[PDB]
Amino acid sequence: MTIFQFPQDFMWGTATAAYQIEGAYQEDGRGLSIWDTFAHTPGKVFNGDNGNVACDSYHRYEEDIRLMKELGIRTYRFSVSWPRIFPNGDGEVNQKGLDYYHRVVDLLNDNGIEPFCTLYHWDLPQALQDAGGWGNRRTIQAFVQFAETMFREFHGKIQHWLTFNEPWCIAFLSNMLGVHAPGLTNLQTAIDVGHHLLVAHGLSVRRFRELGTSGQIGIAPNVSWAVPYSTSEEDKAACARTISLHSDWFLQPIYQGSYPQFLVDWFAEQGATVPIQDGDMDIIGEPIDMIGINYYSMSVNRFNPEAGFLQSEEINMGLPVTDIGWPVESRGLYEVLHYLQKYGNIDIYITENGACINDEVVNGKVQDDRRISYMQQHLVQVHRAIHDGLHVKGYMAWSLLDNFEWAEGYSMRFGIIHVDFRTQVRTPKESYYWYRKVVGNNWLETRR
Amino acid sequence: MTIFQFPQDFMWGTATAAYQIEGAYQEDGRGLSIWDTFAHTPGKVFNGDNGNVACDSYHRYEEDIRLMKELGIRTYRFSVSWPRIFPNGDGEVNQKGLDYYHRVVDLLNDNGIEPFCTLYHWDLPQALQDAGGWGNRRTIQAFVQFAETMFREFHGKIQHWLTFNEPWCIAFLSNMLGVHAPGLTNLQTAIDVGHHLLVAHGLSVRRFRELGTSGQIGIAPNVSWAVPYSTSEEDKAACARTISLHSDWFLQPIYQGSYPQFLVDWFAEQGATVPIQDGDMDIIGEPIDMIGINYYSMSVNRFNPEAGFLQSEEINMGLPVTDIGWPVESRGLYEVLHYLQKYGNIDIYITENGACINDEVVNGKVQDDRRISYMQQHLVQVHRAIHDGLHVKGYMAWSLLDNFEWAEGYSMRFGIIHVDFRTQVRTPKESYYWYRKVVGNNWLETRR
Amino acid sequence: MTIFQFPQDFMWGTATAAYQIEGAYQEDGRGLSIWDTFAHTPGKVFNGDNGNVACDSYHRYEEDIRLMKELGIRTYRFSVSWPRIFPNGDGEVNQKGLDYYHRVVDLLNDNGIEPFCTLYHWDLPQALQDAGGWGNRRTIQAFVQFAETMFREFHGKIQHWLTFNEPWCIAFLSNMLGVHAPGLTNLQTAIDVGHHLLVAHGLSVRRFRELGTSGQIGIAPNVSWAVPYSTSEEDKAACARTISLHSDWFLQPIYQGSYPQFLVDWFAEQGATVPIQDGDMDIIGEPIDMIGINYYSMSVNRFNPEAGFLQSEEINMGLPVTDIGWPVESRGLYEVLHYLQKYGNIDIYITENGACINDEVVNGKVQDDRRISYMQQHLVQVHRAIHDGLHVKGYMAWSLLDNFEWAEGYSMRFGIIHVDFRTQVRTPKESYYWYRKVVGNNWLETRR
Amino acid sequence: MTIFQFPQDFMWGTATAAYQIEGAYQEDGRGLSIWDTFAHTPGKVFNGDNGNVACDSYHRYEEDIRLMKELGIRTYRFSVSWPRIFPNGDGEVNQKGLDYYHRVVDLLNDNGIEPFCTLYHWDLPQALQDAGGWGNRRTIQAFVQFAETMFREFHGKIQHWLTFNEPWCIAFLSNMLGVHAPGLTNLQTAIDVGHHLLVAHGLSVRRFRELGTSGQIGIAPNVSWAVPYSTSEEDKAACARTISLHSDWFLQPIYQGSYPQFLVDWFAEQGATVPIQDGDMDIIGEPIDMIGINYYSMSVNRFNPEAGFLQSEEINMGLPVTDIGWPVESRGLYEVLHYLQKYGNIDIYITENGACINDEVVNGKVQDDRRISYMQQHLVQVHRAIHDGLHVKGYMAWSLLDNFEWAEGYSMRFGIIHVDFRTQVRTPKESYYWYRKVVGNNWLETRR
Ligand SMILES: CCOCCOc1ccc(-c2cn(C[C@@H]3NC[C@@H](O)[C@H]3O)nn2)cc1
Ligand SMILES: CCOCCOc1ccc(-c2cn(C[C@@H]3NC[C@@H](O)[C@H]3O)nn2)cc1
Ligand SMILES: CCOCCOc1ccc(-c2cn(C[C@@H]3NC[C@@H](O)[C@H]3O)nn2)cc1
Ligand SMILES: CCOCCOc1ccc(-c2cn(C[C@@H]3NC[C@@H](O)[C@H]3O)nn2)cc1
Repeated sequence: MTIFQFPQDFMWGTATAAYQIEGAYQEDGRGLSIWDTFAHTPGKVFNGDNGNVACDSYHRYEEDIRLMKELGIRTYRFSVSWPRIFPNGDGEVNQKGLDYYHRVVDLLNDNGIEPFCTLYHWDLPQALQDAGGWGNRRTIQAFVQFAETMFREFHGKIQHWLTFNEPWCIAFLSNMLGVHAPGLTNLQTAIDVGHHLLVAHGLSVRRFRELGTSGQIGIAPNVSWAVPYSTSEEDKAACARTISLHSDWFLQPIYQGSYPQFLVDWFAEQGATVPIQDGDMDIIGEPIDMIGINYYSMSVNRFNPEAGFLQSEEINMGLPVTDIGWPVESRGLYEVLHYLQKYGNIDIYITENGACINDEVVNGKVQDDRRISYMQQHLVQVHRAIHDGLHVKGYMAWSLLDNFEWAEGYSMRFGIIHVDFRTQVRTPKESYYWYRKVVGNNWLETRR
Repeated sequence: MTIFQFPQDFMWGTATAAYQIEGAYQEDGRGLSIWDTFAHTPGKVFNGDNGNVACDSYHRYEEDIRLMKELGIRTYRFSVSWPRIFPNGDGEVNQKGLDYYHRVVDLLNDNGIEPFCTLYHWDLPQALQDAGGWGNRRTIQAFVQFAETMFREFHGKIQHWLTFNEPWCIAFLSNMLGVHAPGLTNLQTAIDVGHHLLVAHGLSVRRFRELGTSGQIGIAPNVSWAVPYSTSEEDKAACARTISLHSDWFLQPIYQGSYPQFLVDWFAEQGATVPIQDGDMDIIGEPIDMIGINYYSMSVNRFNPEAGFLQSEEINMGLPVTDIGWPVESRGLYEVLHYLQKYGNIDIYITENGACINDEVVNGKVQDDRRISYMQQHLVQVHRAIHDGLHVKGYMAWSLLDNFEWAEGYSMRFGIIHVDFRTQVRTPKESYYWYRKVVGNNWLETRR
Repeated sequence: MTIFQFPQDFMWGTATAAYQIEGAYQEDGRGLSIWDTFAHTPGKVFNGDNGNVACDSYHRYEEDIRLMKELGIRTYRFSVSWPRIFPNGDGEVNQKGLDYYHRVVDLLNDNGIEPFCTLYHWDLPQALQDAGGWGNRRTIQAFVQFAETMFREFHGKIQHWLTFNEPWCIAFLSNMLGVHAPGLTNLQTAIDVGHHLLVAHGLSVRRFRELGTSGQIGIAPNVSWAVPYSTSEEDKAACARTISLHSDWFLQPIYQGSYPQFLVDWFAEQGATVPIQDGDMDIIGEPIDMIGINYYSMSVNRFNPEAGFLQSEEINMGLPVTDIGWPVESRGLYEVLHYLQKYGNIDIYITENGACINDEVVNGKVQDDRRISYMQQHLVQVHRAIHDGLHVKGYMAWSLLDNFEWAEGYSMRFGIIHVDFRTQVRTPKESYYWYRKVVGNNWLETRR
Repeated sequence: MTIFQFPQDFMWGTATAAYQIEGAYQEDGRGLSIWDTFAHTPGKVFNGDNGNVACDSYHRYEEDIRLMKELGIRTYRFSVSWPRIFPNGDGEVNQKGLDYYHRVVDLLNDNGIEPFCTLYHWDLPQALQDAGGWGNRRTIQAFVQFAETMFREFHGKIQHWLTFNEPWCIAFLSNMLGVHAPGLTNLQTAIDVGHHLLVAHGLSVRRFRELGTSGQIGIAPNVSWAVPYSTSEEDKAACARTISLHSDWFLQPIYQGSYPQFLVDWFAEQGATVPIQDGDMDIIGEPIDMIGINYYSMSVNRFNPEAGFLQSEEINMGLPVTDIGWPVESRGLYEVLHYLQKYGNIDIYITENGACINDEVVNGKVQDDRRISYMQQHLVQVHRAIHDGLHVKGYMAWSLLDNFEWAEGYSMRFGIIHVDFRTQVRTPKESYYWYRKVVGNNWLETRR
């Protein structure tokens, strides 16, 4: 009914992460990450699921890349298992680790797919976590040597780099709420991890510039959007806190060399402060070429004193929800793209966007109409913002494959391709074929 | 997950219209209305459907009222067939017309249901339409004699009155776009009808005050909400035009004694002007106790020169739609309730809200979960605004019964009770039972 | 997509026959007809079905008439059981016979339904068949006394009369092919019966005029249409023979005081001649106000010497067929209406038209979409001919009720209302509700 | 029930077109056709479908030919992608283009299948369309060099040639109604294209004779049949206009050296004339060995002034329709075969006949009974005309494969073999196996 045409050089993609798809968790000298530890602890992951085999992408990468070529996709966002390159994050490199990523990347380049390399997608080596992990400044040095090895090793092979994925998850979800590895629950150690992340980021960007590594580099925050239930100041502040901790808390330092004062005041009142040393802010402010934003959902939030450390209560507006229980409201993606212009018209990529739709293989196909419906609403909002002159450069569907969805295990399916975890059979879903017509035409026809 | 508690004295209701449910179109001296004429003209109504029998509520009113009592509802909004009281609108009254409404209203009052009486729900007698209908200032005097008869006839029996329902439909849909009776397509005659409506309204309110008739009186505009695709001025103006013609065009005169200048300028440029005579604005500005608003849907609109007389193009955002193809975005009801505060914190009733869900009787019941889902999102927005201190006094579900949906005939089901047009059997839908617990508890819990 | 508007005064109806629906075959002094005898003989009727109970319309006439009123139909075509009025056709009248038809007819007139009375619908009393039946000139006088009694008995109560139904069936199907009662197979006795029919017709029309009985009278031939497979003369002649024996053989005498010479020559060569006495042609030529035509199907026929007594072989064109195996080609009705203009622009009624669709009651209703599809194509052809200025005055659906379909018994359903022969339950089919809107609107819209 | 025996040497076939099945739209130096351009323009083709891969017959031709051999078919009608031989239609030939058609044709001849080569099946090179395409007389020269190359290249390999397929579509559908590539809407440029087509045809036939190329050559018009709703002259003229523009407009010049005067007068009154130069009619009148006729549907048409440029309104006779909404009335094929005898008893081939039936693979088979039913009715009409002594030499089912149905995309299935456009899997439908018994026996038994 309406036609939405995309810019000529718009980067269509699909996204995965090492621990979620790779498997082969003990092969070719791989050391245990914090997620190996976490998935092997009873009660941490639904149904006791772990990434031991996952989608076995370590061996099946040839098949996955063939399905990407047939998709006619332009970029493929993957993540490097740190413990595959530095099993202890010690400085003793694993050449078998590198060899795998060279095979993967070399195939992508031969098939005219541009690699989009996330260095850190939560697989911190357990060796570093034994010594305090991201709460220890020693990890900052460890990450930079990892970042450096990859920059040196895959120079000219990779033109698009992200240091970290979803810092809010790595810091606050992993160390405040205890939902993700390593599953702590302390305001102060989350803030510590958060700050050390940014220093490790800055220094890795610095080395990239010093090495004159090929391409462009950035960070990929998960981005929350909240809207106030009331015209009340207290409800507006609750939304501000929710929005700012996901985006502003990591982006204001990188772009404006400071933390959001109102959140520093909020945390200080809970007896937490940012462990800021001399030259830390200078390092963090090291200019970056683009950001990724991961958008999934938006919410209506009311002030509530008993509603967690941000005193921001999500309200059930009665909206329809994905199989993981997230409401679908595409206009949040439009709102957050406009909100992020406070940092200027930066080059933004949608590095993750997708829906949890648990439809399985019936008569040889997956009839995931609800995933097509989700994607349709969200790609309108991407066009809508490009048309407002915002520099949205690309869109990457989460995910290429049904994968290990962290603490939900294999129970929540985000993939555009169905994966059977008994047989490792790939079945492209209806969404795969619908998307193949949205990337190859480079326009979208909204109709149902 | 979230609980929404309503004010103590909040008015729960259901809504119908005479032509849509009554039937008995030739019985007890009823004269033909413009809708009888329109429904009897081939190509005007889908499948050649007409209101000749409809839900046969003329004879089955006892059954419908029993189903309302079991619903535990507090108000009932109905409309009077003008041509049942004045078959020619000539001043010769029909006692059989009045007797029916006395039987209906007397039952409602005996069952502790408060009647909410809409005088005009598009039933214009054909006798007056032969003379030019609402385009002829003659109808204004005709309507006031009708209004007066009802005021005097049902004084103390009825405490809630609306002069007109959806003026935008009566004027612009009926006389500009030609979709509704009497199906003309002339900018000038629509504006004429629109103006004459307001004069007839003012004078009827005046007589109500002069008669010291029991209760309170108002008008019930259908209310559009549009949001711009772009931050562009042209796109914002297109939305303003769309929003203002539905609400502002009838409400600005009643509340601020003028027409929206920007729409007068817009129309003037198409060679149309308002036939405003001396003291017309004074009549129209006669104070009213409250308004009804009919809300259904919301839209995203772009400026487009070839997109009808308002040059406002609705965009398909890929959102899910009701069976009549309207998208559901409850937050429009919240936005428009805030927008209407430009006339101050007036007493507002939701006189119509509902979804077209065509589920039929299967294993003895209707499984209209999508209607419950719709109602749930919208009743959150009603709570949301009451909580912002807005004087939203009540909510009336459109509709009590599957009825004659005008130009769609019986093909679109809005009812909360299923009606088999073959047998005139009433089957309360799942929505009826869901709604019965919301109005009886006087709170709502969101889930699904 | 296309709208077909009918003339203001167009007569909408349904049609039944006494033996097919009445039942009560021994009640109130009814004498056995030839069909009672035939249905009681093994191998004559499929499954040994008979009209002993049928639809029990003798007792259930009140119910059937109510369903007609709700249909909004204008005419009702029924037939009189001769042996109910004259059990022996001997001149001793049965007052109980008449009383039933007075009850039926009086209800029809009270409900504003115009009776359309067929005197002979194959009910010949067995007493007359013992004496040679229609092959004996004795029956001619017997029929006229019957015709007369009814004319005098129901004067002013009935305004539309047919002497005979489907003469071709009564004569050739019943006495040449042996398919229908009394099931003979002799060219000569068929031609005899055929001739005696016409004399009985002429004399009955004469008495109607002499009695100055109220209304108009005619005959209702079943009408075949055949089209040649080849442009060959022999194939064209085969069609002519097939067409002429159904229509021309009874209509040429009534309208042009002769038999089709080419068929007399054809039969004469098989040693058959018409037993025409002095003044017979004069009697037969008694002017009539209108005809009925019964149309169902059309065919493509080849000359074939071994293809029955008419040497006309029907060819299977692979067309789709009704459940009784007749192909649907509506354009035959248009062709035959034009062909019959050889007798001038006479007043024609479609006294029978319908399809055999054996859909049963499923989830409280009959989904006989193929019957609606059939009726739709045929009512276009009725409009098409009226638009060519042909005097087609009415249309009567065969049948109101699933009935006793002669030699097929209850296995072929032609009814527009379902009848459960187990329980005598009436269930209006989808066709009933579809037809109800065509006759009430008095226009038709083609779709599906 | 009836047996229809075909002549001994009757040519059974199946038909495809290059753009509809080939795919490989950029491979081995292929230049863009006007259909590549048209399919890549948003809003031109349903669902944004294009022939980029189609059935991938460029690579899968071996499989398709094996399925033809198992069918026991005698002829295979295919079309040559002009832009595969002359990517710019410039005169620089592509040897890789020729090599493909030599591989295809050589396989057909080895398998005893007779190639039936359509030179032009709408794939005009975009290079020529940039310069005005068929509206430019330069294209005439371009086509003749193409025609010539193929004649020289495949002499003795191919014995059956068609210059153009469906001229009415190429001219009027493509350039008057704008439905097909290149999607113009101008009476005059359609007539231009139409005339230039005929000159290009004549000159190509001339070269064929001069080259003494092996076999016989013709043209394949799509053939409409219309029948008047009324006996009125104006309704008869409307049909004449509809019939003549499809057939007579291209056939009267080839066979009688003139255009239908009544259509020249009709067009002249709309300010259009045929751009006829000296020797044009002489060229067009170059004798031809046979025609193809493409028959699908016939219609009932009424005169209507507002019903397009021919003022001929199709009426919905309520007949059943194929999934693409065309009514099935086989007797049109019989009527048009008789009508075409105005050019004498020419050798006619049914080069296209088929139904759109969208049945998909269920339990390993396609249950396309409606396609068998369609084919059955139409093959009776082919026998019927052969039996009238008409020189109908052959029948080619449209289509071998589900293909790219132009502006309907992949949504409308005409194939006798099912194709999955995700996996390129061929599944012979029930129609394939039914037809295999109609070609191999060389008789047909009409029964259902
Ligand atoms: C008690 C309530 O519970 C609180 C848990 O709160 C969350 C919030 C958000 C998430 C979340 C998961 N994803 C998908 C992944 N994105 C990064 C990529 O690697 C995907 O695999 N995004 N957000 C999970 C849990
Ligand atoms: C060709 C497309 O052009 C635009 C169609 O134009 C409209 C606009 C609006 C409506 C419409 C119908 N309703 C529901 C009733 N409200 C009053 C009450 O009695 C309900 O029965 N609201 N709006 C229909 C048609
Ligand atoms: C062995 C095959 O040999 C040929 C069969 O021969 C026929 C011919 C025609 C019919 C036939 C049945 N009807 C319907 C009734 N019309 C009158 C009305 O009362 C309906 O109940 N019409 N024609 C049956 C059998
Ligand atoms: C607004 C109403 O719309 C007007 C569109 O009018 C038509 C008419 C006719 C056709 C048509 C398509 N075919 C099948 C192909 N035959 C040639 C072969 O290559 C097949 O692929 N035949 N006729 C399409 C569209």
